[PDB]
Amino acid sequence: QQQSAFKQLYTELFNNEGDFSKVSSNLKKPLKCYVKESYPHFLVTDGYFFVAPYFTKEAVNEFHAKFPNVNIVDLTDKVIVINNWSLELRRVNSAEVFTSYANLEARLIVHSFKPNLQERLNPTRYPVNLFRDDEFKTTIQHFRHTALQAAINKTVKGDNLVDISKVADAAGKKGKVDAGIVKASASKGDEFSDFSFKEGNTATLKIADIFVQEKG
Amino acid sequence: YEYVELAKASLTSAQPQHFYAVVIDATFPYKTNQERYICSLKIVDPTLYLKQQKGAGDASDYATLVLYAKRFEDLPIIHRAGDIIRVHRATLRLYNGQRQFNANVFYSSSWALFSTDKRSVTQEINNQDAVSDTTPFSFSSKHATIEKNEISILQNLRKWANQYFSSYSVISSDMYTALNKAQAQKGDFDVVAKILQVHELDEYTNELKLKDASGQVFYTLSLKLKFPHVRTGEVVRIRSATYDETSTQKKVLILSHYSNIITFIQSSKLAKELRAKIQDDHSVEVASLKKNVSLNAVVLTEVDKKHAALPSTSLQDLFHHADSDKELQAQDTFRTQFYVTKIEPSDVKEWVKGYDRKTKKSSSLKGASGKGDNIFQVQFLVKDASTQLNNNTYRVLLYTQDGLGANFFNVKADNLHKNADARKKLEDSAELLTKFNSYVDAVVERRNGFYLIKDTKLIY
DNA sequence: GGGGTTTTGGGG
DNA sequence: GGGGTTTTGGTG
DNA sequence: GGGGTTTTGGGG
Ligand code: NA
Ligand code: NA
Ligand code: NA
Ligand code: NA
Repeated sequence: QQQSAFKQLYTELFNNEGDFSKVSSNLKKPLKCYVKESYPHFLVTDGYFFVAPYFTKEAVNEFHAKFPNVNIVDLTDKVIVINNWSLELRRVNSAEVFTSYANLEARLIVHSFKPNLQERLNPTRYPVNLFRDDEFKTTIQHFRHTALQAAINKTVKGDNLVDISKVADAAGKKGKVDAGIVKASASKGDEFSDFSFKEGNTATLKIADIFVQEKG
Repeated sequence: YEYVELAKASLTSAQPQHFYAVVIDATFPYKTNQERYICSLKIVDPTLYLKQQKGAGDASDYATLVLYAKRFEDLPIIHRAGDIIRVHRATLRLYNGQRQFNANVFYSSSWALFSTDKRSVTQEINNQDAVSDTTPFSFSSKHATIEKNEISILQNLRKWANQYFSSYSVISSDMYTALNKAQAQKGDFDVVAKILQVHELDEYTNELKLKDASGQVFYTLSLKLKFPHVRTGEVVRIRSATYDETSTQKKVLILSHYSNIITFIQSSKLAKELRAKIQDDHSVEVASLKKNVSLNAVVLTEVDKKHAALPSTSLQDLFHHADSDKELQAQDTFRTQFYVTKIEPSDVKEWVKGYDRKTKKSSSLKGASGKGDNIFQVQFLVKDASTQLNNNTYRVLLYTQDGLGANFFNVKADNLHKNADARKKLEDSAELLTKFNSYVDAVVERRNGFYLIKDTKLIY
């Protein structure tokens, strides 16, 4: 039984081809989490791991409406309750986004969250980046392995085996190792991208814009 | 510079004192705030190394050393227990019953590391020789001086360090927790186990498979850059680890930025006994093969003992730099790791073909023996951590006509169209090789631009 | 006081 | 000091 | 000059 709510949610999402509608319904309940950081990176934890929530332009306006005396960029060490949220997969540059792995990211799209101001939460372990967890990293690798295998078994055909003579009687034969390079898919670039899941799309706000909106 | 022994250092002078000592423990240099870095360690010497033995339990006694600095690079990185450290301008005081030496490197204090063994850890990794036996392999500030009168102190402390580590455990049972009791710990704890496996999880992370005296197996992530000295079959001490309650598929240890992984000097009695006592375990692998999806990695092969000391080469260098790198161009035999994405020919029955050694041609045995000697002609499409993101797959050949890799499958070549037993064994192997988390560790020989497997055999 | 440095006698 | 960063958010 | 440190103004 998984104790980390985030790990279980993000895990199922990946194990279900990024289809948020296929994830257990008994897990789409409100999320009460501790705010570890708020700027330059807004990070919340579930007692075990920390994730980066992506607020929609609506979610923030609603917030500022019901809570005029509360600045989001100052919710550090405070607790919030995300009543309306969704999960979706996105392709990113893991070299720049630390909240991802293997150029893939599971985003927590927040639509509505309430700040339970001054509510002390129970003592927990030090929160770690969910995308740095061994099992979750492995779960993601499994995801790519399945996509890669399906693509290769579709792209590679005809059993183009190196003629045995090329490797036999190779005394006076010289070759270039790049001859063993085989394209995995019909991808456009030099990066594998033949995935089946449909990359989610939703306008989200940059943590910087919300900073200016509260203190130019 | 006058050097004083640990037990004889003044507790009242409060004046700057200097000394030589053996490091038995140390955290990793970690940042505390916006301007401070710290490194805590345990030191010992001929005057302070063991507690009143009678009811002590041969427990080790030691002094502590806390080095403060404004920069990460001004603090010592201890990779191995048993080495020597020289400190200048340190203040001693009693901290909870024990001697605590404090030194502000950002002010006037300084340190220098001396290798107890022939080479430092870093030098062993790069196969380098030490300038001399009086040269520090690491030190703070732009300069370090060694006077003639020090040579004796250093040489003697080295002899002592070896006698100490060979006669005592140094890292006593009270300095670490049994892996099978890790879940009972309230917070963090220490570990002393053997590295059974080093699995490259990705570009910057290694996954260590650990097993200690309790017989319990654990996995932990170890960044390559931070711990480049991790080696299979070696015994290490892990400073500060936590039990991962969120891992259900396998036992996982969590490390922090201040955690450290340390090896032992050659003379280590504890390391020697553990290297022999603790034996490899495959129970985790055997069990994982029964699951449709295993979150545990499984190395299905093993290379001949004569290659165990051979360094590995990534697929990236093997297929993208083998014809442009001076070093790679000089070698014909390499060792590497990868996972099979697809196997050709698709029909397992065609894996064994008839071979005519006169026309250098091979053919299907679906027409029987009328083709010549039976040989394996399998083409593996592989991938690894170094090429995990690119849109490529790489061909690794298994052509045994010349005897290379003939026993890879533990099944002698035969007509798979007629030998049901041989066909079934290869079919199961095929499913294991293409199964997620299955990896191959093999030696390959470069021939006419292609890599052929050799001296490698499945172990499942 | 004493570093490294240049300030080469004096701030905080 | 047996600890919790980040222009470093996969040495810190 | 400026840190840390305590010398709290002044050496070399
Ligand atoms: Na001065
Ligand atoms: Na001066
Ligand atoms: Na001064
Ligand atoms: Na002063």
